[PDB]
Amino acid sequence: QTQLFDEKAIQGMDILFHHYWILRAEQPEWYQLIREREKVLRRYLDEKFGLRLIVHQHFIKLEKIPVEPEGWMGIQDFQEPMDYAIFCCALAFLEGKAVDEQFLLSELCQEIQADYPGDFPLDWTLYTHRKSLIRAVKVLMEFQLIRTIDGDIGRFDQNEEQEVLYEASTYSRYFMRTYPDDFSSYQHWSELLKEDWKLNQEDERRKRVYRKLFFSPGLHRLDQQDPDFLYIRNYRNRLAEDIEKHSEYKLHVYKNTAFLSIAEPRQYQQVFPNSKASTDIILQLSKYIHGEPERFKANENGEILMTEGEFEQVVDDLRQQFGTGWAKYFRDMSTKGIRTELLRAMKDWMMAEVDSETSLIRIKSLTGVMTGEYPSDFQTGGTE
Amino acid sequence: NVQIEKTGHQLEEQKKVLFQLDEQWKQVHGHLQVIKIQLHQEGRQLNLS
Amino acid sequence: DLLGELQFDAEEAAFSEHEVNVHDFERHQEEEFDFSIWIGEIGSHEQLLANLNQLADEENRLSEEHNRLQRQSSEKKKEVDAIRKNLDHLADWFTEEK
Amino acid sequence: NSKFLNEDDLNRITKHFQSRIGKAKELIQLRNEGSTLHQVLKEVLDYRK
Repeated sequence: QTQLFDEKAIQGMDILFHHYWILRAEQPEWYQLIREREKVLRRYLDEKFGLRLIVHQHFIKLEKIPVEPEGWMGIQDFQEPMDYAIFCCALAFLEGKAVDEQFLLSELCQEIQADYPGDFPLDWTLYTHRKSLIRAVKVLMEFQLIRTIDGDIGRFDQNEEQEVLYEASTYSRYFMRTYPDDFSSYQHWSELLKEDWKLNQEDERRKRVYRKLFFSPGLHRLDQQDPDFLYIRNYRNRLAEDIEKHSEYKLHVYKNTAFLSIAEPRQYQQVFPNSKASTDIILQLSKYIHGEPERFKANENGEILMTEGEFEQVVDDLRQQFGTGWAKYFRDMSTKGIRTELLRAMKDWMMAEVDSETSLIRIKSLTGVMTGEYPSDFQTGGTE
Repeated sequence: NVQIEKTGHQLEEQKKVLFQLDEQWKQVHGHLQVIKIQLHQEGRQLNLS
Repeated sequence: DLLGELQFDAEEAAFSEHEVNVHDFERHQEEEFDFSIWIGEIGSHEQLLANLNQLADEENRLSEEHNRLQRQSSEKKKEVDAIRKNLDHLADWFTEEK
Repeated sequence: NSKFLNEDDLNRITKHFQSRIGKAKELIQLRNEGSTLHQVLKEVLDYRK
């Protein structure tokens, strides 16, 4: 009697990926499902990805360490570095509280203010600082690191005198993974990656390719001799067969990009396209680029190079043609604002890059996978 | 609807004002950061705040 | 006693040369000692403190200006966000009314 | 003929089959099996491929 990767194991793998961790107290069905196949999941993840699956009494967690960090990966509810700083300081504070210990919001604010490591002090009389603290506490509460004894933190936005009674939950201990050395000896985050891959010298390339495929929306060819892409090219067929066998995804490969598509996305997943209006303009831009191959001839690496002025001209052309159907949010905003918003959206999906030095825009081949248009009857309606 | 349009115009105005205030704030912040960097560089050796 | 006073002053001014200069004086201990180098060192230390004092005053001035600007910008952020919440509330109210 | 084949050809073919053995080891281990070296030989000399 031996275990096999089956519907339950596939479901467990998806649940592991699309959440940070699964809590027994809140996700008993998912926790039970994951645990039953936990042997097979551990085997497969170790052999192919190299991720460490942590199975514990209270939670199950997959330490998703990326190959090359990307903007969309981080905690999205946060919008400024200060939010991350306050989040980390709050964690440091919770290390000082015993399980189920109760502390008031004022104590947490005071400790965060004291520890906050910047040259510029953290001050609660401001609006922005209080808003940052509220976002940090909301993300904390999202992971059930701290429970709320009745009160209201949202009022903290407009009433610094607000008070709340919080409770440190057990999960605070396990939130952050362990680090190789005395972690303080390191000087920059890049040094962490050089460690996490020092443990995976064995078949580093296969784990690299699998992590890039499963994590990132796409995998872009670095140059003509990118080793990851060469690996994918050499083993396209067996990679596709294995991925189809072990998960819902199906592999695609092009001259300048490779990615996994999903046919029936469940509720909890994030996918492109989606409801947000900025995607509509992304699809329209993709179609517009398809329509002038000679003007936007892609270079050998699959990138299309445009300067901010040229991009703004393209966006103006789009506002002229399809703007009638855009969401009212964009219809009312100047060209440069639309350019900024669209470029942020396309950055999240690794569709394009903003060149650090020349401010040149690189539209990656992944954008050309999908194109969108209004129904012809509306477009003729737009003519009326 | 009238109130909505009026508030939308007000919101655009306040957005403009906020952007200019943040421009000034970040200019001053950059200057202050440079000055603190220099002070700490020249004041490094001393056991003094 | 003067040596105790001098050590206290070096501690306050963080004059590390005090120890070195004191011992240099002590490795002669009876000669027609030349204080020129010691006086020069304390002069350089005082000049350094003058420069750091000027930088500290400049930093404090810019810090006051920067706090003024930060509070102004945060107040405008509060107003803008209040208006945006009010607009969203009105939009919901208008959909319900329609 | 192998014996009539000079050392240059032997070196070239040795390089070729070393690379092929590496890629076959990679192909089989993707099946999630344990690639016994015999399986790798069976793959590499599979002239159909």
